Amino acid sequence: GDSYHVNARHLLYPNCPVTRFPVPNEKVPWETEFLIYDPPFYTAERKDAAAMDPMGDTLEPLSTIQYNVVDGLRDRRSFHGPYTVQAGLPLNPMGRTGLRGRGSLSCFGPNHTLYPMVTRWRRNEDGAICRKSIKKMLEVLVVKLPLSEHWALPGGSREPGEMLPRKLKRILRQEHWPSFENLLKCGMEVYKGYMDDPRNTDNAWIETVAVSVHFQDQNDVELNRLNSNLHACDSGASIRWQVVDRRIPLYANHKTLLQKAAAEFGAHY
Amino acid sequence: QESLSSWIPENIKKKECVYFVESSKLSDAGKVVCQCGYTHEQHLEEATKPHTFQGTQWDPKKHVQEMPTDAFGDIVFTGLSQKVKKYVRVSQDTPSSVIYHLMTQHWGLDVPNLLISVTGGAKNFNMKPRLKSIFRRGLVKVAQTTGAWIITGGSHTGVMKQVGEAVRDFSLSSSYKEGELITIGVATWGTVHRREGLIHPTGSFPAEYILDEDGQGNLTCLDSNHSHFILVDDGTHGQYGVEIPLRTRLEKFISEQTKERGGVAIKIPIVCVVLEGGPGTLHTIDNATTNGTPCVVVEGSGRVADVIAQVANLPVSDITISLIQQKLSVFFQEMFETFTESRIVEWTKKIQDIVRRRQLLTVFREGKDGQQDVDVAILQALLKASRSQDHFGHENWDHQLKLAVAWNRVDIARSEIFMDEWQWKPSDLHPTMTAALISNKPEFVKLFLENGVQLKEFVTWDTLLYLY
Amino acid sequence: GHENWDHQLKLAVAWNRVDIARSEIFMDEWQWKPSDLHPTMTAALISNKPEFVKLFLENGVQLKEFVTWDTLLYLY
Ligand SMILES: Nc1c2nc(Br)n3c2nc[n+]1[C@@H]1O[C@H](COP(=O)(O)OP(=O)(O)OC[C@H]2O[C@@H]3[C@H](O)[C@@H]2O)[C@@H](O)[C@H]1O
Repeated sequence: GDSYHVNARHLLYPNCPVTRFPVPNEKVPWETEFLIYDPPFYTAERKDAAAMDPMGDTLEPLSTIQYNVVDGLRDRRSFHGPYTVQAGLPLNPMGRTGLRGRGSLSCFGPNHTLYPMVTRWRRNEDGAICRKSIKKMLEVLVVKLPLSEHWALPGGSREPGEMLPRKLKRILRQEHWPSFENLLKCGMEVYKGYMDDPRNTDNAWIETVAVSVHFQDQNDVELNRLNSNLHACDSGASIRWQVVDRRIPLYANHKTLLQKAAAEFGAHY
Repeated sequence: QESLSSWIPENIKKKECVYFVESSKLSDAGKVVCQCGYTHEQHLEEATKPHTFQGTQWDPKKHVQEMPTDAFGDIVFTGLSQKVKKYVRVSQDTPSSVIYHLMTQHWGLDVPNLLISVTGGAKNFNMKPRLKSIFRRGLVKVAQTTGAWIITGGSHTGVMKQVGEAVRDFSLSSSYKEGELITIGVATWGTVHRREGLIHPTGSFPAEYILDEDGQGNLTCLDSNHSHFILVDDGTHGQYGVEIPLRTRLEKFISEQTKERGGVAIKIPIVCVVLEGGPGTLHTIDNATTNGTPCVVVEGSGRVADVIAQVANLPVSDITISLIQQKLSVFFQEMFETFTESRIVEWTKKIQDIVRRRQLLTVFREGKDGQQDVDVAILQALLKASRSQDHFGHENWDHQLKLAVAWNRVDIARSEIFMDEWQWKPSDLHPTMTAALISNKPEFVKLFLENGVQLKEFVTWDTLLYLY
Repeated sequence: GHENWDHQLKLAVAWNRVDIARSEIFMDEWQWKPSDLHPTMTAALISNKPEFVKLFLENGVQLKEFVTWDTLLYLY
């Protein structure tokens, strides 16, 4: 199977009763000839307002923002490379999605968000690291919202830069202590760039930063402060640690992050 | 039982450390380790003393000392079965006659007719179902009909688990003689997960042992289906393989003892059946074939087994280093990437020395040809190995008959011993017949009467006094 | 967790047929303690299914440890 964005090519775009054009694996990349490509032009109704981009109907000359550069409050520049622009509209760098317009994303091009992951070891009753057949066990702190039916990483939209730690964790972690954890959020990076999503059009896609904060010792240290920063539920259902596995019940694309995360430490899968 | 309870600490010794020298590399969550780090800041059960010097680089036999042993007794698994399993703790170096005396006299075991020593991969693995069923049924069948000891590692992982499941299948059947299938397991005292509950001096006669799979470190748990346990001790917690120098000595001491029933007397034969394996399994196969012990290697489901199963048919000079490395890469495929190029010359040299002894090795060839059963294959391999021995005169064809009458089964002696190429006089058939007359074996009497012994010439006066 | 290998057993005991649970659920790769086999056994005891009782008795549940006071009130 060729590594394509099959979750974006997925039919029946979420929360909008529209269908997209059938794009098979030969048809996906922009280089190959595909003449009958007729992607419908569709944007969400709430994409003509404020903060979010007014380029939903960008046949008008309202499309005047700077492309692959930080155009003011929206740092519209890709982590992957300089994206090609046609008729004042960006194209998806990975291939055809079969759906034109803005969709449900904020702005054109990439939409920069953040997903941080906290990893720790799994100790037994004595306090030594538990093991599968060759590798070891990892535990990660994940959160379930009451209206998602899917456990997810604690990462939100990076509309602010350094407050996106707090914006992901305003209902979850804290207010004052959240800035203290944002000070400690400078860790090690794993993967940055394009990420698969069902809310991806030909013009709007999601690029992300994957930082990995880790706890080595499982005794008394920073973790007691992370457990002491628990003001867990303001508008969320539950939040807890969870042991890693391939059959980990999570959001669909986020497992693709963890398959890149467990390679950085040597866990099992 | 009280006489056993007196006898065991007077005769058996154990090792323990007395000197605390702290280690450079701190262990995972047990950072204080005094070069063994058993359970204290100091790897000792003695007074904290300067000992007139601080000897760095503590020499193992010069540091540790022997003492009476406390861990002996009987054990039960908490909630898995209701039978009892005997177990004992021994030192690293004991005379094997002491262990044999403990096994035969006080534990209550008769002398075995056959000694099967199964070895395989300690890492867990999976196998084809039909070959699994054939392997279980054949091993259970031969160890039942012979009355043979099965000696293995006493761990829950790997091939020892499969032997345990075969024994558990026979105990699920449980038709007759449940005490026929005895299996001993020899394991290191250090790598036992819940060993602290076992330690109780002067007899821990009911000892409840809990187990939790996957809730353990590098050290592992005991298997449950084994019947007897011998736990060798060096006094070192973080180590593997202390049982390997003791297992070969114990098996080689058993393999000279003579079990004599009736008129005939034999020496106990030893065979090893090997599975998937590793480097230590290949070293064990080479060490066995140097001494003369026959080996049976099962084709399929193995790394080291299916190396030998393929390379066995080709001649010795045709085996080359590149061929060995190429077949190593297709079978290992991860360790082969981690393997160096300096070990593969050692491996092809060992494989050439192993296949050079064409007689002592036998490959299973499951399904294809000669695959009647595992039991007849093991018996045929053992009888071929006894046939290949050097002999003056025709004592070998007599010795195979005494072996086949010592085992109860008659189809083996019919199939190959009486088939061809001995040209024996019936008078020489006389002394085994007496044994077949004494031990109530009518089938062997029928076979010898068919093969030509005359009962009028056989029964004389002195043999009538001997039979009465 | 290991709720899936429990759920397949509850499904296979909900259907009357026993060869399916013998063929694949108990064949390999669960490593279960017998205590966790306890609550389905009660159901197999109630609905008059002796074959599942024979299978669980073969697979290792101890009847002395299983029958306690509160489960005796529940069975009555
Ligand atoms: N009894 C054990 C044993 N128990 C454990 Br937990 N290990 C063991 N290694 C060797 N043996 C004995 O040695 C024989 C040959 O073992 P092999 O060469 O096939 O082992 P590999 O698969 O290469 O290593 C498996 C891992 O488990 C560890 C090892 O230290 C190693 O880290 C076995 O039949 C057995 O009798």
